Amino acid sequence: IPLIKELRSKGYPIQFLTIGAGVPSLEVASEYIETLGLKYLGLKPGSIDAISQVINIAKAHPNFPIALQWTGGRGGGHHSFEDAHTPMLQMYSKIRRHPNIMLIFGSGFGSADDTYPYLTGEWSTKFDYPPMPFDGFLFGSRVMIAKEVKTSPDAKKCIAACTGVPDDKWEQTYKKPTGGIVTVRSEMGEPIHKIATRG
Amino acid sequence: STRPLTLSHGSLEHVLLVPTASFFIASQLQEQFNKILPEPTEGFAADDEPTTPAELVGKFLGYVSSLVEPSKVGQFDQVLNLCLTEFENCYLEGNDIHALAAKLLQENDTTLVKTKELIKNYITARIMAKRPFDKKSNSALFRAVGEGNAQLVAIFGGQGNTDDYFEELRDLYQTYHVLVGDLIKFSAETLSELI
Amino acid sequence: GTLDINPDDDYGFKQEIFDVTSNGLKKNPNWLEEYHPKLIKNKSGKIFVETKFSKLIGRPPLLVPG
Amino acid sequence: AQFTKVIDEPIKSIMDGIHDGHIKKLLHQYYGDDESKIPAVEYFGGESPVDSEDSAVFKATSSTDEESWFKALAGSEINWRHASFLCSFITQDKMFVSNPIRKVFKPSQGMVVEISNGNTSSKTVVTLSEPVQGELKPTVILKLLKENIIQMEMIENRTMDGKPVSLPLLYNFNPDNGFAPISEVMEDR
Ligand SMILES: Cc1cc2nc3c(=O)[nH]c(=O)nc-3n(C[C@H](O)[C@H](O)[C@H](O)COP(=O)(O)O)c2cc1C
Ligand code: NA
Repeated sequence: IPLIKELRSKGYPIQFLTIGAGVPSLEVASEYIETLGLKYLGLKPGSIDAISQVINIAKAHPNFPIALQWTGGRGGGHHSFEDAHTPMLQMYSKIRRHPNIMLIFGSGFGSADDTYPYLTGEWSTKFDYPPMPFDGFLFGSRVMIAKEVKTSPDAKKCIAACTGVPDDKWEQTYKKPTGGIVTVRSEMGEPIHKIATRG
Repeated sequence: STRPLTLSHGSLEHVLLVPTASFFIASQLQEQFNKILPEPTEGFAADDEPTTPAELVGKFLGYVSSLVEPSKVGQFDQVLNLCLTEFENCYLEGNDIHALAAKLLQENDTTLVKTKELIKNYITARIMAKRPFDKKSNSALFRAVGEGNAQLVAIFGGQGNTDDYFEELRDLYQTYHVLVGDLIKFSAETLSELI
Repeated sequence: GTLDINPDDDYGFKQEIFDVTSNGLKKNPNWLEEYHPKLIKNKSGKIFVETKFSKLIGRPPLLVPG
Repeated sequence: AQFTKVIDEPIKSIMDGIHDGHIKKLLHQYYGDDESKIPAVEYFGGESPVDSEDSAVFKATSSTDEESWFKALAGSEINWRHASFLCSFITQDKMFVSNPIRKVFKPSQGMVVEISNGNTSSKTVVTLSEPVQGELKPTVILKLLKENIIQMEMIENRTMDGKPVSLPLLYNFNPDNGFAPISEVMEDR
């Protein structure tokens, strides 16, 4: 945080800061927003409670842009236990009561085709809700075999060969290899989606 | 010529530009009024204690209305009409009583019950002063459905919305008596007969 | 039925009926219309997907996350 | 993982893949496959998610609201002038500094701004005049020079021989960068 402030004050081209693995308190957010000359703040709430915390941060700085990066348990790396859809169905209305929240959808996305119904808002139709269009998207896993990522040649081969699974089967990672992915506990006990290598 | 008449309760007042003619009668009501107000407190917290200048003029309209006769015309009629005219200018600004009542709720520290009293006092005052709501309303919603930028459907609730439904009737009869009294009375008589 | 104040402004109370200013005519958002994705052109003729996000950053509304 | 197959695809291709795919679908679904129906703006970006006349004079009191004042000097049409007065920062060669145009035009008692040729941006000239030893004089002249060079002429009317003196500050205006379209010409500055 002090680094960003120092660098930002020498006019470094840092546009924004995204905070991962849970959402700051109002007092800490208020600090990041007002001290670090940032043009927006990214927050990655994992649960319905976390989304409320993001809203209360936006409420408190209603002219400051918040990138609310919504993410499912179906996400890669450190992941939640949450469905990708239910939390957005519950909270979308409350999020859109705050113009300064730029609502971004992440996790399980790879192409224009799978991502488009979330841009249109036609996705929420399937669940007898009105259309709920999203402002943006993030691609984590999809990008890991790009030419210019440092992922080792054999690692890209291994990622590629992962057939992957539809959203309705993603939770089987808790029990067994599913699309060539398992979930697995960190040293602190948080779940992680990793490729089901021997190791 | 005019001549001032301070309506007051603790901190807050309203300077009333009473015509020279009607000052005799007006300052009589002023005096009899000031005693029936309770003692001021901090914040004006007591239930029957006006928190704003608007509420104050409210209570006065309500008092003066109670001394006005519906068939004959007494001496308090020319006073009531000037208090209304003064209230409508200073506090309504051509808007509806309900719009003012909602300002006082968010803006000041008046309670619901003090606001329902304000609405009662102003509407009771309008009818007793022979100034009914004959004019068609400047309602922004109704103008808009008028121009076809809006359309209304009316829905009517059923049983089971609250455990204390009859209080909603009390509130109507107490607040909006001058508007709804005839309807309640008819409904009661109709049901007695049905039995 | 009731006079009261909705802090969320979700819906209105009796005031909204009789109010004469803008405050009488409030419309609830239709999300489809309010957040409809759009297309837009720079002077160079580049096409962007216009959303609340891309409108800020002047780039496609797509990001590689940390 | 079900969408991750093609190894060593350049990142530009993956991302443009997704964006181009959306444009294609949006064009068909809402624009009748017709690129001429897509609205255009000189530059795209710099829009907070919360948010004329050809010849005008603006007088700054001590009450004038900054936001109204800059919105006025900017004009509605999106051009070099809109950026000059609303864009919060400018580039000085990779580094981002506070927009010096907004700094110099921050409103206060005495300031008078005159816009000539408001409705044609190629020719527009905004002229700041302030009190200088009693008599009101021009202190700043903002305009295009060439098509993509903004010039803020900073004027000192208190000089060695009475003849006013000029500092020509020069800024490139590049509408291909919607987020940071104005960047100071640093060479020989
Ligand atoms: C290898 C890897 C590393 C990650 N590292 C971080 C990190 O440092 N901080 C963070 O907030 N999220 C991290 N994430 C989560 C991503 O930001 C993002 O939420 C997720 O990858 C999106 O889901 P998807 O990968 O299914 O598209 C990581 C994800 C992966 C796969
Ligand atoms: Na894969």
